[PDB]
Amino acid sequence: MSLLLTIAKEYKRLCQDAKAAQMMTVGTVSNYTTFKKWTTSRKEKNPSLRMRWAMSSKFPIIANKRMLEEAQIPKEHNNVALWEDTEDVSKRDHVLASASCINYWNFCGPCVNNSEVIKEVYKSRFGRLERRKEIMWKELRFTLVDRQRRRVDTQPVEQRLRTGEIKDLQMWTLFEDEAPLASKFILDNYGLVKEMRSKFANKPLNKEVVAHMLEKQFNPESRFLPVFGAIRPERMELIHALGGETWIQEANTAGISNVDQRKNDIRAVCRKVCLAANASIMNAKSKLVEYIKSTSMRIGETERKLEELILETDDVSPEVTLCKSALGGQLGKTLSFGPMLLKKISGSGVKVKDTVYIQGVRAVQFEYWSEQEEFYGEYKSATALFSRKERSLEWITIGGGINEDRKRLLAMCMIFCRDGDYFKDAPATITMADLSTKLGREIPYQYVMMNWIQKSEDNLEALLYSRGIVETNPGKMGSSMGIDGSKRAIKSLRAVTIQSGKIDMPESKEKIHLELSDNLEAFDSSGRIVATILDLPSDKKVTFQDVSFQHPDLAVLRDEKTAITKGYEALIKRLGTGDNDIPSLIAKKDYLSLYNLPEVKLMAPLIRPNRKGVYSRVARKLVSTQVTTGHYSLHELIKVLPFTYFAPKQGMFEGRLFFSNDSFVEPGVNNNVFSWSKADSSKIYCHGIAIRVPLVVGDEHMDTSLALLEGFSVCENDPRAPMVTRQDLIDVGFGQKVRLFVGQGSVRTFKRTASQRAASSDVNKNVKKIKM
Amino acid sequence: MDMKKRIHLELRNRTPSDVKELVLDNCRSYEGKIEGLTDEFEELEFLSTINVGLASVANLPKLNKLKKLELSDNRVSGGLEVLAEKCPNLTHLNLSGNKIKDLGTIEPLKKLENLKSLDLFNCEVTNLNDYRENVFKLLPQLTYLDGYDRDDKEAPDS
Amino acid sequence: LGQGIRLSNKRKTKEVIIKAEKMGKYKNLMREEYKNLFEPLEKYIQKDVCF
Repeated sequence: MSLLLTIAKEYKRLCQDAKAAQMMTVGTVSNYTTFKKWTTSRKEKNPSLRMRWAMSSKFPIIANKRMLEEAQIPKEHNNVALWEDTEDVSKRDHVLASASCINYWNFCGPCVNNSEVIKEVYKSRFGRLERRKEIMWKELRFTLVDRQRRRVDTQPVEQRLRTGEIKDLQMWTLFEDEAPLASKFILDNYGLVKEMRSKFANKPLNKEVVAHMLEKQFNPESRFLPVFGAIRPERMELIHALGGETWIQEANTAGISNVDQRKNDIRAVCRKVCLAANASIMNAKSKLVEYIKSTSMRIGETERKLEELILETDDVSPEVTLCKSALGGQLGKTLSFGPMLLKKISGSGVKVKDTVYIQGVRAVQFEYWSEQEEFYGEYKSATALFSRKERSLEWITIGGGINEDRKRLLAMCMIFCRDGDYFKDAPATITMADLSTKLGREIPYQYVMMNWIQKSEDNLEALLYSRGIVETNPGKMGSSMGIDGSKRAIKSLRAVTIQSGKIDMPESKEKIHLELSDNLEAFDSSGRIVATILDLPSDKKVTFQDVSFQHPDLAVLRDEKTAITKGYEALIKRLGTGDNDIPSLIAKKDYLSLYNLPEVKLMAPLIRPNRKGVYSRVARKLVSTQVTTGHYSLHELIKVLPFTYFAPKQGMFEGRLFFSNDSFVEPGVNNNVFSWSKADSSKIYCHGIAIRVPLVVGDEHMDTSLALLEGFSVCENDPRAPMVTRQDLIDVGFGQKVRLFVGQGSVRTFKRTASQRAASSDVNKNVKKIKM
Repeated sequence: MDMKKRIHLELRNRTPSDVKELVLDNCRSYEGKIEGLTDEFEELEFLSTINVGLASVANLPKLNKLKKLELSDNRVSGGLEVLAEKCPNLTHLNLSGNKIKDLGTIEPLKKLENLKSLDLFNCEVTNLNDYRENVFKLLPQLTYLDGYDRDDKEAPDS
Repeated sequence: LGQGIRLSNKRKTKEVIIKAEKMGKYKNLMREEYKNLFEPLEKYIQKDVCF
């Protein structure tokens, strides 16, 4: 308004100058950032000192002037000063004041209508508070603690994201008008943005603060700390009040934040799909990628794509590793040999060949590494630090707390180093059948011995006996381990050291881009294997909740419900741009051409034949009522259209619309066959399966341009087309062109025509056509 | 969206003086306060405001030719005397889904002598004893209540 | 005499249990109303009962 005119006058006055003009004309807009630094640069050494030296003055604070006049803030209220007319040297538009002014505002100043929005701004800390209040403390005890150091997360957070996915989110919620082009993360996560926008919209707020708080709401604070007991973010946030080196405040904190359940579910799904793809013999790679992209799962309220969560988590498991490798996702330098965990500290080496005779004379190649290396190892409640040297376990130290875990870790370590005579002459018990190739897929003798150990405890005892046994020398009695795993004995194993106190887990902020083979074995720029499919449990049955396996092989439904779902999918795919589609017809109010679509003609056979006419009447009625006015709900037409193919008739409509398989849908209420919500208006749930509706048109519910972006696209720039806003963008015609402003310092030309395909297929195919 | 944009959209270049109907369902109004309404709307005879986070009726201007209103799904409570001040020619009213506790809040509606039908469903008042009868004794001119007249006479379609 | 009294710390994180025969051993802790009701009868107590 008048303010706008004032801004224009100021811009004019400023352009009248020469230097300001040169700087606002030369270069791009990014220069602003630079200019933001050359100004207001001043620091101090000991702010505490200067704070006591300033607050000892009369007017140590600055403040706005017009805000005080408008607020009717007086001066010398009760013989105590609050401010005096002056001009700070830097701002030139602020006036000195005193701290008393801050109380005078707090006690008899202007009051806002409501302020509960704060609870949303700082949701993380109110969550901290609530989690604290729901704890049941317990007694206090004194003792020594085995605090192990390690990298963990201290802030419980749902839907952990990256930084590039946030710099955009901070715009579509707060400063939308200057929003950039729509990124994929937005089009995919629409309901999330809508939720974050419903709260911080049409509100008086400082937006920078909100953006900072959102960054904190989506940042898991990772720290390298000493830790004891279970590992959960709910505890690490207050670890300071649970136990130290000499004391422990017992308290139960198990039933809060429901975090690890999501991770175990994710890992179970990963295991399932990995096994599925392993069932194949020549395309397990593409099979696995398809199973991935053809799957989704729910998180709290929203539905997220699997491949999106996998690239955000940090669970170092032999399952997640494979998936993150298929999707080209980089990861850390962490190994995995069965259930145990490993990490290399130093050393090097290279593969080498050797053979062993299984029974009598049966040569079988097995490899090892020819050099010295040092490794940290972590099994359940047990740690170890060992070294391998030319097919031998040089030394090892342990700091666990259990005998069984301490024996299993030792055995798996011995195996990992190919130490012992068994690798030189295997036992009679093993045979060529147990060797490898369940159905053709070979198995190195390593995992063979692994399962041979997991089979019987006596195999483990014999393997341990393979390690040298001697008499416990004096003094070393405490640092010794028997065969049962006892801290001391009269005779103990060879080259072993024990101690109380776990080992400090190493750390490295490194990343590597690895690959894998057709047999599901990952490699890292070397002959070393980081993961495989033999290191996971054999198999297990689970009933996954709030998941979507939209893939034929990964499906249990019959041809009937599957046909219904595919018909709905096909009917939705016609929701794009271009004539002959439902949006253009609605705009033209051609409610009749919908009845003659081919998709309804393909779904008609599924309709109950004895009452198809009556239902048809009702459907057509509803459609006209919604279409004639313009107040329609896109989630109801897509439901009732399949019935409008036949001719109306007469009869009593009970209230339900049945198919030929005794499954119905009701027009207005959600059921198992067709459900949806105003929260997430971009999803359709049929028989549990989820379907993503494109965003081409927006009904009464959808209330922004976000619902139109999948209908627009970029095209060659045309200066003839008009320039418009982001709100009038809905009044364009399908197939038209229009210029527009995007983000900042950028203008482009858009066209309301969509592109069905994505790059995943157009590159891979053309590539495979080159290896011939 | 916002009642302002919704209205400006519904007004496809049409003056706000020749319309006979309007709808604003599935919208939002800041502070639960009307925004964009004026006395310019004279020929309007129907209105529909549903699920718009409404809580009161204070900015509602004077509409005489109006003879039907809908305020369901909101949380209005207490303000029911303006109707006499702004819409004294009203006949059909609906409030199902709003915050209504006692009958004293309903008493003003007696002055709407042109009132015929009222709709109260899912409100607390309905959970009292002898409420239909007491209401009828309060509002005698009324005939239909939630679609049913005395003796449970189902009302026709329209 | 029935089941003996129980003890507890302030926060109630710890709770001790004692029989009746030993209530004469911790009389200095029990409340007054429970104390004034116990001393005049200690004469008639033998091990855990009242004559």
